[PDB]
Formats: sequence, C-alpha cells, structure tokens
Amino acid sequence: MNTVPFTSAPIEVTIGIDQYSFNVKENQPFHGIKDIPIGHVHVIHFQHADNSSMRYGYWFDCRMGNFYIQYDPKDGLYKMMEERDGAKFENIVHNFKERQMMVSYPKIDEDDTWYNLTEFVQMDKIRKIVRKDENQFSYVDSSMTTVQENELSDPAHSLNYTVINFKSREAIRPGHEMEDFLDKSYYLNTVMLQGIFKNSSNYFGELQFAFLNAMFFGNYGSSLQWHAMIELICSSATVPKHMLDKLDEILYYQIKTLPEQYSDILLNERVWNICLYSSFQKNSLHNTEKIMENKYPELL
Amino acid sequence: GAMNSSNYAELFNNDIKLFVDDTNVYRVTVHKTFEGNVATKAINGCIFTLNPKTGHLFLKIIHTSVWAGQKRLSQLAKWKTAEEVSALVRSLPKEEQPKQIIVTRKAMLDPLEVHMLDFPNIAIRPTELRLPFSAAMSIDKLSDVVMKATEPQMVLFNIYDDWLDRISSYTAFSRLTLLLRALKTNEESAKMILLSDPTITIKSYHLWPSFTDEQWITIESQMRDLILTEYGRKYNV
Repeated sequence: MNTVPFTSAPIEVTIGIDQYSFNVKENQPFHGIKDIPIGHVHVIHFQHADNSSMRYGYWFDCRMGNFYIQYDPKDGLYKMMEERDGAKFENIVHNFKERQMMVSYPKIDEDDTWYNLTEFVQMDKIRKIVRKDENQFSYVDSSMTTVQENELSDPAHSLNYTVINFKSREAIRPGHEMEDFLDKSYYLNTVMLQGIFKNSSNYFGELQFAFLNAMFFGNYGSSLQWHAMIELICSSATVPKHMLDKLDEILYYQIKTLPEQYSDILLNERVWNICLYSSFQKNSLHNTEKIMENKYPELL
Repeated sequence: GAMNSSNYAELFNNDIKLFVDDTNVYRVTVHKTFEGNVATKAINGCIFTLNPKTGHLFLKIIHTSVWAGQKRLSQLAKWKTAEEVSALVRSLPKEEQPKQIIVTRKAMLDPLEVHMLDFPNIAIRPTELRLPFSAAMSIDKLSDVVMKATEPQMVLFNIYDDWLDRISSYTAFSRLTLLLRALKTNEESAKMILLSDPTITIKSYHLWPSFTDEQWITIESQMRDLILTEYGRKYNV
C-alpha cells in the first residue's frame, strides 16, 4: 500500500481521493493519505472552502514514483510534486504514520467500485491527453478545454481527447454518406478502433477517463467526450460482442457512482434516450438500462 | 442560421444561393391489393432547386427506378436529394457554385450537410418561411416532363419566364410564391384564372402566360381573392 504525504494544510479544503472525500480545516494537522491500493491509477482532488470555483486534481500511479502534496501560497493551490530521494520520502512518511496524522484510503474489501471505474485507464495514456512531460502525474481542473472545444485557447493547458465528429470527412466515406451517417460501424471499427486506439481497451480507457474528469472536476469538455464515445458505439450496427458486454458493465458503474444530485448537468438526455431506446444497441445494455430507469427515470 | 421574414431581402442580393425543396422527390399512389391489403406504387418525382435571384430552376427528375429494391424510401429520398444537389454543385464552375443552400424542410439539413462536407464554405440553412414549392407539380410543363421521363434527367427552366426584363427579383419571387400558394390551395380555380382568356397564351419557351403588366395586376388580385376565399372555407372565418 502507498502513501501521498502532505507537507501541511494551510487552507480549508475538501480533499478527494478517488471516490472518497474528507473536509480539512485551515492549519488542521493533516499530513496526507496512506493505504492507497497499488495497481490502479488514482486521482487526488481539491475544492477550496473559500472558493468552490476551481475543482482541480492530480492523476497519479504510485508505481511511477514517490508523490507528495505541498500548498503553494503564491499560485494558491495544493501542488503534486515528486520526491526523487527515496530514503528522505520513506523517512517523512514513517514519521507522519507513527504520529497518525494521515487518513487511510478507506477501501471496503467487497468493493470493486474503483477497479470497475478505472479498469482500462492507463497512466501512460493519461499523460498523452494531458501533456506536461516533466511530471509523471497529470493536473486537471474544472475549466480546462478540450482540443475539439478549442477548434470551434491555450494549447499547453488542453485536454487532448481523440476528436470525434459525426459530420466530418473522418467519420464519412465519400460515396457512403447515408450508410456511414446512419450506421457509424466504419468510423467505430476502422477509423477509431483499428486506426487510432488500436484496440477496445484503449478506447474504453479514454471513455472512463473522460467520465471521471466530468464527475470529479465537472469538466464540461470531458462530459462531451464521454457522451460522444458512448454515442459512437450505440450508433454502430456492428460492434464486437465482447465490447458491448464490457460497455454495459463500464456504464453501469459510472451511473451507479454518479452523485444522484448531478444527473441534471452530467447526463445528456438526447444521447442516453437514443442509446437506450432508439440506437442499434438499444437492447445490448441491460444493466445500464435497468440502473438508469431505476435511478434517473426523469431524464428518460 | 434560419431564413425568415426579417432577413427576406437577402434572397435578392448578389451572393449565389439555391432553395432546395424535396417534397416531390418521393411520390406514391396508395392502392388496395387483391387480398385487400394496402400497397404504394411510386411515380416519377423531382428535386426543385431554385436560384431565387435569377429564376434558374435545376429540375432533377427522380425516375421510379432509383427506388427499386430500396427500403425506408421517405428516408432514402432525403439522402438521394442531398446526393443530387451535391453532384449539381460539383458540376457547376466555382464562380457559379452557391454560397448558401436553403432547404425548405429541416429534415434535409443533415443529409445535405453530410453530402456537402467537401464544401465547408457553403452554408446550409433552414427557413421559417412556409414556401409553396410543393405546388411545382401544378405547373403543367414541369409535371409533363417529370411524368414522361423514362430515366434520370436534369431539365433547366427559368421559373420567372422573361419577367426580370420588366420587374426585380423581389417582385418576381413574390409573384411566383403567390401563384404557387394559389395552385396549392385550389389548383382548379388557380388554373381557371390563368387560362380564362384564350387570347393570352404560354410561349413554347415559357411556363406561365404572356400577361401585360396590367393583366398581371388583375391575375395577382384574382389569386389573392382565391387564397382568402379558400381560407374562409378551411376555417369558416
């Protein structure tokens, strides 16, 4: 089990670790988070008590180095940083643990929620969507725009999601206009799966990452990407059986995990209704349809 | 965005534009089969593509053969329309290509947008206007060439005959919409009004009778009366 120590907590903040969150008071003697399961990506995220504007956070994988949080009173945020000195780090952690100034990643043993939300999410792939190659962790916040949102303003601070556009030359073969627009199988299977993602795992990883960025930072562009990637599969008549079964599981856990009170802003009426009721795959998402109908019958 | 009452004059500026009406593309008669079930028999259709400034009509005849062994024909008709409009733009020299295409029905936007991806500078626009271009098959010479077609065929017309020699586009288009509105509301009465005087003929190269300026005023009045009469029958007001 791994640890993300905090130098301090000089400002009152709600801290998130994956799906868990903790209120920390101004100058409360908090020195970070222990017992973080090895083997998954994690995100540690923040919302200042004094300004709920700017949710922001760090995607990290504890196998890729020793990471700590330190408040920067100049830039006014909790920053992730890498400690290159292994023995200094182990020594810092051992002190804070002995003094029990660290919260425990509170994983229930029966609970596969985080695995199910991050099954295909790969830290080396996150670093290609969020480009800052001098760090092994990735910063995301509420206001970051996607490459696609910028096409229609600072490229350094962009989410480089794969551009999906149903009315693009990329999506539509010359001479197969009606066929490719009404059945997006070509676009899903040849352009996206064989061409760009190479396999269904990479496609699901970006889908899952887009969802998590939407849910944890309320990132609007991530929400658009998550819906687009769902809509491209549901609007394809020909999808491998394994992808359909996996999609149903992926979406089930996303709808299960969503705050009940955020359905109104995070869920797109048109996409869900189309995907569950009209699309080629309207019958292939049993789990997802059951949880959506029972949890958000208003949206439908 | 959408073409309405407020931005109406734009139709007569010097930016090439075309209206596309797909109403008469897929045409059927519904009939009873021997077993007493219902079946459709398709007849020839047309795409109505009109330059409202010049009166140039690109009448693409849709031969019933295009439907043979096809499913979801009302849907296919919108895509075949978009395919034919795209092929027409591609066939025009660059300086003749429209800068805008206005579709009379919103269901044409996506089919036309997808067929025109090669033309990102051609704006595809809906309209709030209820244009009577559906009545184009009430003009005898247009109906005649469509029903007689034995294969796909493009026929070029000027829907304003020689009117632009005497009046502006704006006025020509208002005359055309009043004629088509009348033909759409009461075809019989409308046609009776146009041919009531045997002395006024239709030139071989024209669609409409050769009315003097004063006879057009009288015709235009009779068409407005027909439209209000028929309105006070529909609604009993």
